[PDB]
Amino acid sequence: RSTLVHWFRKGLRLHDNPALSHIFTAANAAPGRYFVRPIFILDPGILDWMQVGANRWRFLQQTLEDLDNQLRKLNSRLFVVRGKPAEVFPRIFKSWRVEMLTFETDIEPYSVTRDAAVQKLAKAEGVRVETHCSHTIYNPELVIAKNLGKAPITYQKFLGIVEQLKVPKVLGVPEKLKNMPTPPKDEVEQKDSAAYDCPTMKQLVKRPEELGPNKFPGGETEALRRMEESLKDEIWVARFEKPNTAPNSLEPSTTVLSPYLKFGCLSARLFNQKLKEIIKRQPKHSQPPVSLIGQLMWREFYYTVAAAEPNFDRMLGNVYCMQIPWQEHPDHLEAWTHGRTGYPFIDAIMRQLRQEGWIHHLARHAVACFLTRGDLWISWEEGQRVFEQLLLDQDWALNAGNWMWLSASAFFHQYFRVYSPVAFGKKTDPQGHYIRKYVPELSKYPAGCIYEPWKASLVDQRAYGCVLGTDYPHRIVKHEVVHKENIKRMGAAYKVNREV
Ligand SMILES: Cc1cc2nc3c(=O)[nH]c(=O)nc-3n(C[C@H](O)[C@H](O)[C@H](O)COP(=O)(O)OP(=O)(O)OC[C@H]3O[C@@H](n4cnc5c(N)ncnc54)[C@H](O)[C@@H]3O)c2cc1C
Repeated sequence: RSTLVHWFRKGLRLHDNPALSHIFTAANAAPGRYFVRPIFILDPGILDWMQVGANRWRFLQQTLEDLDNQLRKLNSRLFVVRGKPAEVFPRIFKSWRVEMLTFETDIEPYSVTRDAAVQKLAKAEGVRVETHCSHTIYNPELVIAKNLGKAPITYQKFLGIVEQLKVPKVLGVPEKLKNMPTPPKDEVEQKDSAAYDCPTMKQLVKRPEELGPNKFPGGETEALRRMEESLKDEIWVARFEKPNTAPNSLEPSTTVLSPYLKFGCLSARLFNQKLKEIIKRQPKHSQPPVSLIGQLMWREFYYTVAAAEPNFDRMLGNVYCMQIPWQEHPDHLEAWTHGRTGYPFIDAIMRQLRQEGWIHHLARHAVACFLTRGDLWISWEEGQRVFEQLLLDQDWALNAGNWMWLSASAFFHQYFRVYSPVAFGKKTDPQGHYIRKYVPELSKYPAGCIYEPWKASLVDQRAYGCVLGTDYPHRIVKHEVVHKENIKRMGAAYKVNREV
């Protein structure tokens, strides 16, 4: 008796999972011949390549637990194997007598490298590998091919290409396993009945004092519930315009499906279908790029450019990226990182990020503009790294793609348009309710100066119980001065990149 193995990495769902469904149908179409091991490998190597904050660890813990629970309802279970794939797979290929290995493809460089080696090993041991592109709606390889070898670098061109592509068929959940016994304990399982159990919170989250509120629980089950909840107002869905949603509403102004789509607890292809059904029902609706389908296409767009550039997350050796002289300033980077810049709007956002792990799209605009071309002149690679740690929806391609945009390094080139850290939030939150929440030490400043507390006289600062320089920092820079200087810096950079 040989085993069929589905390998989870992303695609942490049961629904719309061709690679997992295939394993399950195979076992039921040939009962008595196959054991079924759906695994997730706790890979220590990813930590040398990416940073993970406490809140995102918790999300994953919650995801794996839900995935295990959902697998049990199909007479299976999640096997969480600790260890490196390069050492894990030779062992289990033998100990398990693995006939077939399936998994969802991924375009990230670490994934590509790791997957190539696993496929070299699988080819040696005579293991059949079947891969599926289901993490995105479109296959970046096919998009690039259709565009004659190059990723479209504008959204409109990208849209014109995928319009001509076949939308894939969205699968349901696999059928339950018919008459399958529990796989026999292997070398590891016999010395430890729990060697493959889902990790506890204690095991994954080493810094639990950094956990913020539990608002967006992980797992395919919460993902589908949140999707259904977001689709209940079909008018809000059909008339969604992303630029008109607020960054600083106390309640999220968008769906906050990003963490779910990032881990694949929600199939983007299912989400897209559910959106097409509402658009069809609602004749007055928005169109890309501002619509919600448009939002999913921004995801697809950035996955496609990133599939073409292994260096997508850095400035050097990145085909798309303007080379800019970003300066090193540790102290300003620390202040930004910890929301101690002295600009209440920026600080409020960066504290919401660190506490909760999600901030609105245009709040990320604000704080990223400030770090890079706006104000501090600090490389976008540094904002990407802080974002990588803190974001529940951390996504190699989406994080890099949007930082290059916000920094006018690629895709976006109108660097003369600069967000004001004082003015930008006022449009949607003139009372500063968002600042009061996330910068509580300013909670007693009236609207007139809560965005600019340095316009309050010292006497009033003592009356509101927050003296700048003691209870809340002074501005680490003066926006009105640095942003003008930075525009000239950006113009010089653009000139140099144009002549090379
Ligand atoms: C500096 C910066 C960094 C970012 N880093 C990430 C990141 O690491 N991971 C991430 O998922 N998004 C990232 N984004 C894009 C965007 O901010 C988030 O996708 C969005 O805030 C998620 O909230 P939502 O799910 O309510 O979005 P909605 O507006 O509800 O959109 C639904 C989905 O569409 C996709 N989407 C929406 N906007 C974008 C966009 N601009 N680019 C790409 N896909 C988009 C996401 O999958 C999102 O879940 C970043 C943007 C900026 C400016």
